[PDB]
Amino acid sequence: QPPLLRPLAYRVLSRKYGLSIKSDGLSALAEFVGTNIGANWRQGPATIKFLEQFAAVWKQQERGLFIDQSGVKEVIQEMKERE
Amino acid sequence: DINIDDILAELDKEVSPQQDFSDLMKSWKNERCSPELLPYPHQLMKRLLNRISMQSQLIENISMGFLDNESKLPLLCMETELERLKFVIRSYIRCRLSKIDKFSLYLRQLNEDENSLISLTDLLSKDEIKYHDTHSLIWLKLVNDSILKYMPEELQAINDTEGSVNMIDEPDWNKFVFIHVNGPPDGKWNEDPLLQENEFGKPCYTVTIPDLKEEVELTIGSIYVMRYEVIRDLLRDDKVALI
Amino acid sequence: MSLPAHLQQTFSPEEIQFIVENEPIKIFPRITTRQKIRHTRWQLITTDDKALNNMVAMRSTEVVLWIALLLKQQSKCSIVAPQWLTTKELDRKIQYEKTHPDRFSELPWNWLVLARILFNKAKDDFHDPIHELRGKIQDLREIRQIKVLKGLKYLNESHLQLDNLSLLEINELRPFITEIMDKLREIHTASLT
Amino acid sequence: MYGDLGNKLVLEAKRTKQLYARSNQDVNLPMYHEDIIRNILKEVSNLRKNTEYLKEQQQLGMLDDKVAKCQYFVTLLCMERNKRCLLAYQRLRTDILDSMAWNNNGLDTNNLSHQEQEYLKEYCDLITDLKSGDLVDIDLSGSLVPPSDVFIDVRVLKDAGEIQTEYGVFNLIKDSQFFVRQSDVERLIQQGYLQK
Amino acid sequence: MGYYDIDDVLADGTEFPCKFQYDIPGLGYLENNPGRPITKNTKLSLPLWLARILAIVGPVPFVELLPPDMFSTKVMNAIKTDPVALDLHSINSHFFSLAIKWIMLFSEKELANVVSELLLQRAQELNHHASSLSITNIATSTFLLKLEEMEKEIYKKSHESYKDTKRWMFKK
Repeated sequence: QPPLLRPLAYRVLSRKYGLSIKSDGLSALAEFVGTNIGANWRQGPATIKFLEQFAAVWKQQERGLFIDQSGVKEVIQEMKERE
Repeated sequence: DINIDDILAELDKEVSPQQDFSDLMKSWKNERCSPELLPYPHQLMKRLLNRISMQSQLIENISMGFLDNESKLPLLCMETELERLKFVIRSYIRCRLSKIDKFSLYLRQLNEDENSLISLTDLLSKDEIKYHDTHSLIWLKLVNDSILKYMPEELQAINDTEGSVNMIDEPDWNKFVFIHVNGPPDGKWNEDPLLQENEFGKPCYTVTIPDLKEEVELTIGSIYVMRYEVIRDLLRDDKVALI
Repeated sequence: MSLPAHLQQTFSPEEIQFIVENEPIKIFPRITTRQKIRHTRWQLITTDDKALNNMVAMRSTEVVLWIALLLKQQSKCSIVAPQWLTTKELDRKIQYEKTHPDRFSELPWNWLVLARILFNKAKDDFHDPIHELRGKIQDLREIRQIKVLKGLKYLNESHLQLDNLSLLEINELRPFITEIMDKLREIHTASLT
Repeated sequence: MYGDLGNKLVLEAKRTKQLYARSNQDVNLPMYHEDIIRNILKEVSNLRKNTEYLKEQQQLGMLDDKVAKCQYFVTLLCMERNKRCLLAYQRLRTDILDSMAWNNNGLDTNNLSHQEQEYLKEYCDLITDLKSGDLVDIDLSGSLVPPSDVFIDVRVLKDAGEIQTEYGVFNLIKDSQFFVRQSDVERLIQQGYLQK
Repeated sequence: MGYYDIDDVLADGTEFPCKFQYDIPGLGYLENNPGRPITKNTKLSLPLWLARILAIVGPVPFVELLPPDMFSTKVMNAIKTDPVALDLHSINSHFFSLAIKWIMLFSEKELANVVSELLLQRAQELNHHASSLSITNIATSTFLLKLEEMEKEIYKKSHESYKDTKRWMFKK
């Protein structure tokens, strides 16, 4: 249900920092939500961490491209363990 | 002609968010035209921001209901009203931020002056205080490394006021500004001691200009151009509008 | 810096527009929101909501200008022409101007901007021939500009008294007048020991 | 004279200020005149050496009361003039950098001195700190143009594929037009994808 | 004036004729000859930023400010005859600000009066030009050419204001 979090995803990337995001990356964000199947209220901080990594490395609009966003996923996932 | 108008009156004598918006808009005009930074009206913005937050939240609730008559015209009016209010607040905030940057050194010395009649916190708000401090620190580091490290100590001073040109700079109190004489804030005119009738019995707020050593009779409901210094009190008293 | 230079010491025409829209205005709703004693509600914050939820078709009322314009963009509202915006009123003001070259007329502080807005998005409502109204407004503008130049002839450090000058004209002339006054005061003060 | 280099530097500063102001669209600032700054710094160091030797001679007392008085004062004045020139140039560059940050970064690194680059990064950090937290509801980086129009029709200037929205998705297809509320797509317009 | 005001710095850079009242050694570098010693009554033109302070300090000041050409009798005569026709730019780029600086240095009331006149008179035509928006004329072009830097700046500001007024007013 990527569209359900589409409002929050928009406010977290393209309105939180103005980072444009594709819809397929929205579906990938939904799959990552499934990964963190628990309450997604605190997943917002995780999304912001992904945003920070993207703004540090990728730095391209429509970030939710389900592929570049995918790379951001594994990278943030990596650091998420390192920590 | 028994004047019962008082009798009919007494017989009739038997925090509006709209008002808050009007106050904000007046304050924003004053900030835009004022040379000095005006005392941040904390309570007004506090209440306005609270109202904005709750308004946006309930608008989102109506949006959810729509997802779940159904005329959207009021919804559009909400969206535009929030946009306009947010725009005004942003304009005011950015204006005062730029002003802070302009006279950062003047603010620094005022805060440093323990005899300062005003505390920096009184004028700047919390976020403004933080921004001023951090920005001043960053700029200080940049200039330090770029130039001062070469510069000898006697000239390494950044806030120096002894050189031929004082590095610290302050708003021109004497800057001319457009002004309108609002008159007394209330309908009670004789209440205010400053107000007094004049030629043709027209009230004015007479104010001497010391530089020229002259007097000006600013009639109510009129427009004039005066040095900001001469009006500081009246505008602070709200008798006049900083056009 | 948080504020562009062109906005540093004045308001662009757009800000003037906005502050004008903050005002209310007569209108004739083409809708009846007022729910009979026998539902979406506005519930605004910065302006009144009581009237909005009591709209009744073809019943004059006041609303903040921008709401009125929003509705007028739809067919659901009609903007009532302000009384001062009438051939008789404009002619009277013109005659007063010619009668008193020294003084400006008592037009609404927002007459120019309001007239422009209505002309652009309220041509239908205007009862009088719109072209005549535009022409008379232009003539008033010309006369006021001439008087502005005449007043400028007497620019002085002491002070100025624009009196009935309209807000739009004031914003137009702000930079020049303010700067000239500043330089003159600087010179005179420097003369002072 | 020592002030000549500072005069050239401030002339460059004025030229770049006029460059930015005259050009309505934001313009990348010119190259840092590292050579001129280094030369002025060398002059300042030479003046420092001269002042130290002058103090040495004062200990020698070669007509110090007048000769050393005047020489020390003039050296200090020249050094202060150079200081002011450098400060003005650097401050102008800093302010233009801040304008760039507010305009776009909130929403040409080679030209910037590494100190300037660090300062700009810090300024961006500061801005994002401000818009984050209290007052977040309003987007300080948002446009300073009033939102006169509730709804605006827009044609995608550059195709970039579908994009997400709070409650929708916009398919950016070259020469495709959208009728949507201005606020939603203002960021895209600032990004140049959208026209009118 | 602001310490970081570009125009202020540039104006201060401008030098003026001056003469020494002492024969200080080790200052011939002011004459581009560090070896030589400065001599009393040495007619030297010096930067404003420097010359000012030198005049202040000395009692007999170390240096005297000579009446500069820009404030020559000829200049005031021309100003009084015709402000507008005068090419203030030719006589100097920053004539006004420097005149204010002079008046501050010496309270020369007549000079202030002449400057105030010049300012008002030229400002009248400057406003006329700036208001005459083209729906670059040669007349306004030459007026701009005679225009000073500060006059140029104010003209640009006023012209931009008028342009915005027209743009928003005639066009949506």
